Amino acid sequence: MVSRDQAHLGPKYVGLWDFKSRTDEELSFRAGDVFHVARKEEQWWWATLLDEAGGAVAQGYVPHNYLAERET
Repeated sequence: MVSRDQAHLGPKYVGLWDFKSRTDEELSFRAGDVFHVARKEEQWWWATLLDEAGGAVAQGYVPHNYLAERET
């Protein structure tokens, strides 16, 4: 989805290595899915797995070493 207006920065993120967890510390989703960061910490990064419609679904936090940003 191309964005004509760029008033708010914050592209989608992808990179779960097809890892499915059950705890909150980890995200229960596979790679290929796009997500956005809810909180940026110096230690760990917060991510939220949203459905194809964009509605939030999964919640958790993981290091950038796991998921990589996907600039437009």
